[PDB]
This record gives sequence, C-alpha cells and structure tokens, in this order.
Amino acid sequence: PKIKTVRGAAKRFKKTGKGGFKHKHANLRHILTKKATKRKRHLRPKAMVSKGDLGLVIACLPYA
Amino acid sequence: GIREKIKLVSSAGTGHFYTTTKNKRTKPEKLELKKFDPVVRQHVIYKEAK
Amino acid sequence: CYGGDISRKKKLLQKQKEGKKRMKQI
Amino acid sequence: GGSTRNGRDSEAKRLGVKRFGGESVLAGSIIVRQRGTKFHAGANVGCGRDHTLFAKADGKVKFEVKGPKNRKFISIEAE
Amino acid sequence: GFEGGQMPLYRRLPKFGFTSRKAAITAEIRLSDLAKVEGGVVDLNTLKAANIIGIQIEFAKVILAGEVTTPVTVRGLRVTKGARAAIEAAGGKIEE
RNA sequence: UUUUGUAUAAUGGGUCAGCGACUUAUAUUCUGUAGCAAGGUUAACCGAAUAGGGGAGCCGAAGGGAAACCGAGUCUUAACU
RNA sequence: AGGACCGAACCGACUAAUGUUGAAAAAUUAGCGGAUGACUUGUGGCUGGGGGUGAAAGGCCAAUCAAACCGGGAGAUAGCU
RNA sequence: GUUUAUUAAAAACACAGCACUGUGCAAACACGAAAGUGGACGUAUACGGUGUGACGCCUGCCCGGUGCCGGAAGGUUAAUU
RNA sequence: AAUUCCUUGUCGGGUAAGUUCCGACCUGCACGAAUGGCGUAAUGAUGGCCAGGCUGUCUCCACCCGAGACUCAGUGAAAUUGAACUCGCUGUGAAGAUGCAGUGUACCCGCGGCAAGACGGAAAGACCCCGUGAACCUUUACUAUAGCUUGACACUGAACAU
RNA sequence: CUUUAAUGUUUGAUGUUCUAACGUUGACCCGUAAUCCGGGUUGCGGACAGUGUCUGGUGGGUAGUUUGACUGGGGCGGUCUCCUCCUAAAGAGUAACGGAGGAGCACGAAGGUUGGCUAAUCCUGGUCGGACAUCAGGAGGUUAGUGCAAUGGCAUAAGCCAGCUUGACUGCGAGCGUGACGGCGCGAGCAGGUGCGAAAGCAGGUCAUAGUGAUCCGGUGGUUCUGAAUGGAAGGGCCAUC
Repeated sequence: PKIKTVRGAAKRFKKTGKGGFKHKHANLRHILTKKATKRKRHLRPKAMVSKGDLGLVIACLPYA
Repeated sequence: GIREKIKLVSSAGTGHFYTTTKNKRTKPEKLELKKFDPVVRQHVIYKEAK
Repeated sequence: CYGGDISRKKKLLQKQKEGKKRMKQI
Repeated sequence: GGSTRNGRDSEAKRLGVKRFGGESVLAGSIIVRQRGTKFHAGANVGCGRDHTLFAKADGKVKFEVKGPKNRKFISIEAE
Repeated sequence: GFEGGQMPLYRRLPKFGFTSRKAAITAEIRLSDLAKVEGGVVDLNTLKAANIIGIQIEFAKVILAGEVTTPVTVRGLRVTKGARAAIEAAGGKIEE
C-alpha cells in the first residue's frame, strides 16, 4: 500500500518553488556563549540542502 | 574549569542580556560595562552575575 | 612446545637462570 | 613508542596568483601564520586576522619586491 | 535514509516545525475563475458550489493570476491590490 | 565457482532423461507512447452491464514566511543601496 | 553369628585378542569381579521437557540430552555460502 | 558397595561416625495460584539442610573484609496525610 | 610429596650401570589442621618400584595341525567416480606434476602380491579468527521478577488507661 | 514575641480488659452404617491473626540481554578527538603499532586606541653585594621577547610601559577558500549607535594556527505568532540562552 513518509524527515525539511528542500542549520541550540557572534548570525537563515545529499531527501519523502 | 559563566543584564527595562565568563578565585569585583542594546538601539550599562 | 611467542619463552629461561643463581652459591 | 599522532590540512598556500583574475575580494595567498611570507602593497590591503590575504578590487595579481631587507609584498595591477 | 552507522541526514538537522491548523481552511481563487462563478456575485461559498475552492474553507483571497474581462462583483473576499485594480479594470464592484 | 592469481594437488558434478531460481499486489519516480490540453481525471456505485451515468475527490495553474499575514512577490531588518 | 569366606546359575564389565562396508548401530573367545545382600528378577502402579530422576557423571527419560519427541507461529531470520 | 548404557571403574560418589545449624507441631521445609498432600499417623534421644568422611593422637591465631545473629537512643528514609 | 617451576635438588640404600623407587636433611618457587592434619592392621579387576618361579616377550625365529587367502561351479554386493590414449628424472608454474618445457626409458593384456603416491576413500572439523550467530552456566554485569518480609487502608468492634 | 501551665476542645499514640466480626488440622451431636464437607452444642484464641489494593527492603531461586574497533593470527600491552614539525618527492593533497612533542585553556584585561619605548649576553669601573641583586660605561644587534607545544611570523614592531577606554558592538554582507556531507575559515563595504585621535584613520577580541560536542530531550528569560464553540488559559512556535 501507500508509501509512508519518514516522519523525522517531515519535521526537518520543506519543499520550495523549484524542488529544493532547505534545512535549518546545526549548532544553534546550546553552548552558544563560547561561539563567535558572527557564526551564529550566519547560522540563523535557512539554507538549501546540498547537491550530493539531495537524492536522499528525494527518496525519503514521496509525498513531500 | 574553574572559570565561571555569567549573565549580563541591561539596566534598561528590556530583557536583553549578553553572556560572558570570569573567575571567582581571581577578581571578586562584579563587572560593569556599557554595550549596545538592540531593542533600544542604544548603548546602555550592563552588570550582574548569575 | 615452542609456539614462537617471545614472552612465552623468556619466562622459562628466567626460571632456568633463577635456579642457577641459588644452586651455584649453595 | 607512542610517537604517533598528527595534524590535518590547514591549507595555507598561494591560490590567487600571477595573472589571477583578481575579482573583487578573492583570497589570493591564504597562508596561515603569514604576514611575513607575503605582504600588503597594492590597492588591496589584505591582511586577514590570520594573515590571510585578499584582493580589494578587480585587477591582476602582481608579486613584487620592495623595501630594505628584501621582503615580498603582494600587490595588484589596477583595472 | 540509512548510510552506515553515521548519524543520518534527517537527524543531524534540527526541527523547526509548527503546523498552523488555520492554514488548512484558507483556499485562494484566481482571476481566470469567477467568469465561471455564474450569477455575477462571488462569495466565500458559491465558488464552493462551483467547486473551484473546496468545502471546509472559510477565508479566501483573489490574487492577480491575470486576465479578467467581463465585469464581476467581488464580495466578502480579501483581495490583493493588483487584483483590486484588476477588478476595477472590469469595472467590477468591490464591496466589503 | 571464488580470487590479485588456478591445468592446479582450491570448491562442485558418476552419467542421461524430466522439474528446478528476478514474480505478484498497492503505491511513487523517471523514461517511451497515445488521448485532451490551461485544464487533465474519475474512485465507490446505479446500470438493458467492457456502454452510459456518478467531479466527492486527486493533480497542474503562485509563491514567500515558523505563523498570523502578505502576495508577482516575499521573508530577513529600525531600514535595505 | 556375618553388607564373612573359595566358587556355578544369577547380575556385573577390568585386560587382550579379534571384529571396524562386522554375526552384532557395543558383540564374540580366553580370563576377571559380586555371588545371604547398600542383592537379583517377573508382573502392574505413579512422577513430564526449563520439568522428571540422579550412591552426582550434566548422567538418564524409547538406538539422540548443557534441555526430549510431534504438530503450529513458519517461507523465523541469515551483512554468510 | 555405585557411577559417565555406547572409549574413562577411580585417588570419583556413597557410607557408619563427628559437627554446625533450623524447627514446639496447624512444626521447619518441600509439591502446589488454592484446596490439600508429603514431613508423619512421627514430636528435640525427633525431623530438614550444610560441611567433613571408620578407628587412634589432635583440631592453633585473626571478626578488619562478607553473611548470619543480637541490639527501644540517634541520622536517613516509601506508600498515606 | 597426587603439592618442588629452577630439578636428573644434594647424601645414603638397591643395580655392572637407577630422570622411577625406598630412606633422611629443609633452601616448604606456591603443605597445615573439618573445601581437616598426621598415623593406620585388614580391604583394592587402584598408582609406582623390587624379588624367587615360569615362560617364544627377546637374541632368532622354526616346524606342524585347523579356518581364510588361491583354482573350479552356482548366487553376488559396497565407499567412490568431470573426462583419460593414466611413465621416470630436471625445471618453471597458485610456489610439493601422469598432463607444461627439456630429456630418458618404455611391445599388447591379465593373475597373485607388497602399500611410497594419486595432497587416496570416509566425516563440508575436534583445532583459530571472524558473525553487532544461538546455546547453556557464573557472579557485587544492567533491568525486571516468583518468593520472603515492611507499613498504610479495607474484612474490623466495645470500654478503659496513662 | 515569649517560658509555657490549665480547664473548653481537636485529632494521635501505645497499654489493659471485654466478644459479637474473624480462626480453630480441640471435644461431642446430626446430616450419615463417612476421619472429606456442612449445620448444631461447646472449649480456646480474638479484633490479634489471615486474605486484597497500594508501598519500602531483599532476591541469580527464575527470565530477557549487553560484554567495542584497529590488530602485522587472536589474547595481553597499547592507541581512538584536537594542534605543530618530519616522512610528504619545491601546487594542494598523500599511509603505516612510522620519527618528535602539545591541548580538554588563560584574560575584563593579557581587549581598543592615542602617545612613548628597545632586548639577551659579555666585558671594566662601583658601598655591604659575591660567578649571578641594583648603578655607570662599552661592546654586541634580536643570538631577546610573545600567558602555553611546535613551525611561520614580528623593528610601521604582533616585543615592553603609560593616558583614556568598551568595537570582546547590533543588523547584513559582494566575493571567495575548504570540505562527500553535516560544517568550518576570510572579508571589504553598508545601516545603527559607541571608544581613541587635533585630524587622517583605527577597533565586529587576544600575532597566527589547538583550548572541543551533532540531533533529541528539557529548564529560564523576551515574543500578540498559534490558542481544537467564541474569549482567555494550557502547552507549542519564535529570538535569546543553560
């Protein structure tokens, strides 16, 4: 029967206007004080998933 | 190791705070220094531990 | 037996010498 | 024994070089612990905090030689 | 999603979710429609009887998808400025 | 057959005759093909029954944003050059 | 008198020879041990598989026991051949 | 005397004897959801468990560690309130 | 020494000659007092060592009597087997040749024999590592748990007392 | 408040006795030509004991599992991330149980800036005072110094001293560099507002490279974003953070 979405994936990706997926950056959850301010300021904006890893997200979310 | 972590509360009524580190073994004196406050868009004094 | 291991043999030679240190001076 | 262990890359080497396009602000010569193996000279100031160099304007990379006691001084032909 | 014992790509990356619930009941129309609404008066329903929206929906918006020619009375819909001028181009009534 | 490598003294078969190993279902993607084309499509079911009825629905036509919201833009920001 | 004594039937199993696709899936031939007893045996009876029973070797329970046999979960799974 | 039937018969097991320890009887304990039954139609000169293993001469020193046993103060403590 | 690794410990007995044996010393690598110590007449299909007797165990085999083996008649199997027109030496080669190269010898085929080979046949190991394989077993491995106890309330009451 | 006695009272502990719950594998009667069981008479015991729910302790008596890799066969030893030099063959990169050594931080100043400064070591004079304290003089030119291991650095000093200081800022960032990725690294410039200087200009942490932790889970502080009939709340989002 129907393919099931890997629900962990559903909560960590979201398709855009041209079949990308974007994902929130790592290193933005704790131990922040020892990190440089600049780094954190460059981690907030969303970023599109890598070319080499895209096929996995493609294969995990049929109903994306 | 030994060196402690500390809040930096604004004197301004806004809840903004920086974060910092200093020893208890070395200098007892509590910190005083002004820094920019984005919610106020103005430099304001900062202090306090905890 | 011989086996070819190094520490498995020097123990034996150590016993063989350790007895001779007594038996000589006696 | 126990004399193993090792560091990794820390890539430190010239990259933008010679007739490099010198576009905008490329890191021509990225050597770590530098500011000695090469130097500022041309329209670029370079001098990253870790002595990384970079162009400040479009132009050719140069590699010169200047003041007393020789030295290197990377610069940029303007254009 | 497996890839050796290495921690998987849909696990290294932190969650940012939050379903809106409300979003489920806000369909949007396009100008190419409501020439087919028939009867000359658009509503949160009517189109719902024209099956160009769906049944559950409450809120709806017009949006300039382009091309409207015959006059039409927009009514009870929120609408984008471009769509507003667009309906004005039809001479369309725009009441709240 | 498995290996870097086998006449190998590496595994397997005494021989002949039969049987004997990439399927089935539901989904999803791409390619090929045919139908209609800014629209395409019916499912259960009624039925003189491979007809015809049935558009509930699905998919495409606008996206951005966590979200309200906004919308040929939008989010980010006190603000975008 | 006796878990006395030498020794047949009776029970047992120490040595050696054979036998090793045997006559025999444990036996034969020549010796050996117990032989009034913690014996030997016929006939029925009961204890049941993570339990029996055990003068304790992890032995024995239908020629199989560090967990019986038959059926069901059952096309267990098999990064291996 | 008994044991690994089907490679091991012993310097293994058992034993009378000794000791510790449990139990006053609706015993301790064991088989059982429980009923009941064995213990036993017995009662501390009795019955279970453990160690040792005729007889003779003997059975040293240590209670910190571990368990058991005996302790009416105190510290710490769950359910309930 | 059923304990002693070094060990064929040192001394004495026994033998022509004694790594075992019997006796004693203590330097007890690492015996010791109920997971008993030291003695012990009797008892052992028990462990080791000695001696008389006796013998083919032996120097050294020899001859004979029976059943097989052998020839004849009748029945008549088995493990195995890729295919063979199936030689020796020297060398190379997946590295220990009937098969390749070079060389030598060699008419065709049985029967009785002997076992050096065909990495001969029989057990897809009894050994080792591996496998995020199973099994059982142990304990202060982790989490549970039968049972044994702890206290609250319930079945569960009345007077009286400090 | 206070040390607290007392009669009002509240509920609690143990202690004694009482019997009608409850037990009786004490005795007799009957059911009944019966040691089971039940009723009856009666003895003892007694609100104790026992059974239920909840609860602490104990528990290899029983059950389900775990018990790392590299490895010059395995075991034992030994290492497992992070930085520097060699091996590494003049781009980058490049292995071994190959050769040497370090880190799991330190600091609100050792940060910012303005102005100023020049080392070691050696020689001779010189009070206690010498081989080596402080002074002068001369050579000498970085053979010194850097919060720390090792290379590259450093006189415009990044080396040392002082004045004023918080840019160790907030919002973005053309470009690149480096990785399979998760990421990591550089950076002009722009906007806000801040410090030094007269002014140019400098400062988005330490001379540079080590000084570290993904996701989940939660705890705190801000946030009209969401708030299952409406209004709030509960959580959840979001930014900051442990």
